[PDB]
Amino acid sequence: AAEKKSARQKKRELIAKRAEAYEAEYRAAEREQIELARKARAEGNYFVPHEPKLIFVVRIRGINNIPPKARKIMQLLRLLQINNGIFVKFNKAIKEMLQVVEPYVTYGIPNHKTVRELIYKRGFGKVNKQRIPLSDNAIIEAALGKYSILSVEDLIHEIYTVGPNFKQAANFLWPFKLSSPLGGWRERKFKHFIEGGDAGKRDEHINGLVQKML
Amino acid sequence: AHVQKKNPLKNKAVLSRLNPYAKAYKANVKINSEKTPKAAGEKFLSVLHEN
Amino acid sequence: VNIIKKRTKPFKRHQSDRFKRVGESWRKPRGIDSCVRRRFRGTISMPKIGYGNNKKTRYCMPNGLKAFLVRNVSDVELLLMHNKTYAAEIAGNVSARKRVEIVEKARALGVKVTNAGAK
RNA sequence: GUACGUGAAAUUGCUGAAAGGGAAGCAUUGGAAAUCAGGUCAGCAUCAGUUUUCGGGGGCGGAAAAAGAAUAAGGGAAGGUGGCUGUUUAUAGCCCUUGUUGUAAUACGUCCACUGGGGACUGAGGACUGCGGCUUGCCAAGGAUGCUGACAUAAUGGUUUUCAAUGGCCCGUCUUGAAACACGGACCAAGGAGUCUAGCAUCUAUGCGAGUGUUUGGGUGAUGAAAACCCAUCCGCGAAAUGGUGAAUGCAGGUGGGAACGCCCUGGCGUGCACCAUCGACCGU
RNA sequence: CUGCCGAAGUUUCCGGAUAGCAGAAACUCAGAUCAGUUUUAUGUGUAAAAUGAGAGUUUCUAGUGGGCCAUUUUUGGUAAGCAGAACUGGCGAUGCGGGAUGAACCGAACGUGAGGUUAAGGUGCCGGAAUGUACGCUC
RNA sequence: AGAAGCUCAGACGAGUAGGCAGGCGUGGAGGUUUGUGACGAAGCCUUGGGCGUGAGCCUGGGUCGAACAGCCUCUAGU
Repeated sequence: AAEKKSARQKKRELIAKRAEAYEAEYRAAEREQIELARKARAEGNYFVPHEPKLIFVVRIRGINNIPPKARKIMQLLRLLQINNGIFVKFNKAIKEMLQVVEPYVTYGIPNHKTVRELIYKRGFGKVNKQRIPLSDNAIIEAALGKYSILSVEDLIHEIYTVGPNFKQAANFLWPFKLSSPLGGWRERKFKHFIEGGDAGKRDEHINGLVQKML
Repeated sequence: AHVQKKNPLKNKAVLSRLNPYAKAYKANVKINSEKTPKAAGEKFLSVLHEN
Repeated sequence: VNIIKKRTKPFKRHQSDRFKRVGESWRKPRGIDSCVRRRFRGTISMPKIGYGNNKKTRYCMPNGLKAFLVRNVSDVELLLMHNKTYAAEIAGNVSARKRVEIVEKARALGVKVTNAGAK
């Protein structure tokens, strides 16, 4: 009776401390990058920000008239439907995947708000091969307690910062089922994003697209 | 259990359930209240206003 | 809870309107080029399991009870414990004498009669 | 009423209702008229879920916006002003650099677990459990309740006919990659096409099990006796194979994997069916 | 009558056996293997990280063995057409939005509905949607 | 607690050849319903009502005048 209430109360405070620690980390990382860029500019030096280990990929072309070589990759990316968004560990083994499914998907660097809103609204966990909504921290705790992930904030951190267990967290998240964008795509959507279309890599504009889709 | 899905962003009560930290967040902080140091190298300005 | 039906029109057999020899009772078209089996535009709709109605309200009349066929006063007694679930429907071949006896017994038992004012 | 039980459809005449400017039938949504059936239908508030549309406030970022204004230096000139075509701020001013007012503003990007409104769709579930919040209690916290009205001679829901908007190419067969063709189709009613049996094989069920199978036949059966019931002797398949002979050497043989169980302090040990690789035999076992 | 599963569309050997695709039955396998995929390494082939998915076999039993269209490479070309391969696609088993109309064009793949938002294509009127905005060309 | 049942959760839904399952209807047979019926069985008709996704089922009214059905099994000139 009292033991479970005390343990859960202490667990609640522990999550609060972790979330406070994570929030400070994001603020410090953003502030320190700004300070580094400011000092480089003052000295005349050029500062290169680090590569983004995280990418968010949205499938923009349907299941019709797609070559088998490209189809298998979206099967491996769990992009089995149009307007489906997933997190991918951006590395040298993924850059080549996304370069050959350039005409069929779009991707970019998601900021903290994009990841935070996606898991809050579209966050569904794969529990016993079922799509269970992440409606409470105990759902995540029983499914990711081995990797010391206890709450939604812990899951957001493990996804945003690409921690050691990013593969387990990304595989736990059922692919986000995003709606059609509010306001629509561009006039011609299947042209490359650079050439005025809406396909391929788009860097920090994946956020502006995702907010439409949420 | 969980007959209906409630969006934490639109539900202040569900947000409290999921994230026991939103009760103390302090979103806006005033940090540009000291002498704003205009930080721009003169060589950088020449390169910027080049050609 | 109210009763809502996914469909109200009946499903007619194709071209039953055109031909008197072709009855309106539904028959699944086996034609290979049947545009109606292909679900073209403007064509009529086919029976699908998606048209099935709510399990909790299936077989229920507008009033919210299920019609139960009754032949004699013995049958009505079987509806004593389900007067809020089943409504007695006297059979069409029950004579006028047994009609009034069935109606009176059901009315005393509190069991609804669907076609009481008949014969 | 012998043109005689019941009297269907095709088809035809009459009457009523309606429609019709070179097809029609059909489908969807409603109106109108007709006709049925059984609480019906509205308004607002506070919420929940989905969503759309306007604002307000505040962080942070960039050349710590660029500008700009005001105000001090110097520089230059014009698309040359006052002055006198030519010149250098005068009786207009402009451009460039610097200082200053400066932690200037604003635009913009971005963020707020900041906030104020307007509209629409939805109300699934049915004692209590849960996760939380505010404080036993209360709550926007595991799905709608509250306050009212109007109407019952009508509102809603239908059903029939018709009109309007939108859509809708004739069905079957055949050929081909595919159509189209090519046949079939005046209309309606009734009839009308994978059946019975012998053998074989698979699977399943049932009875018995090293057996199994009564119904060639006999017994018997008073109530239907072509049924049911009982079974003497054979016989069929199986129990032995190999090409006359004719099988545990070895717990009807050891090793490994293995179903299942047991003992332990996940794993270990023991036992180890079926089946499968293995060394082995006996005349296939 | 409704529901579920669901191909082949052709190799390889002599009308067929075969394999392939689809199912069933019975087994073992989760400290395991797979993959119409990408990296890394060794010299296009070979070998070992990423990502996804539980992955295997044995028996046996249905249906299939055509073509059409298009891309790319290439072989010749030829008055000019085209002809010969390979290649994976699209159709074939499949409705829907648009292209005024359509087997092959652009989107999209289907239980019955409510609401929201889009794709392709569009916003003078037929026709739902700006006789919008800005800059040019044209009689 | 018709465990054949009850309940919770998630995903999926075109579909020819083929494969598999559950249902509707008809004639006759065994059992059963203290079954229906000249106070009207069956049939038929109807701009009457209800149920089912569907095959179909029940019912109001009219007509009619002697037989008929539900359930469990059997059977087929279904």
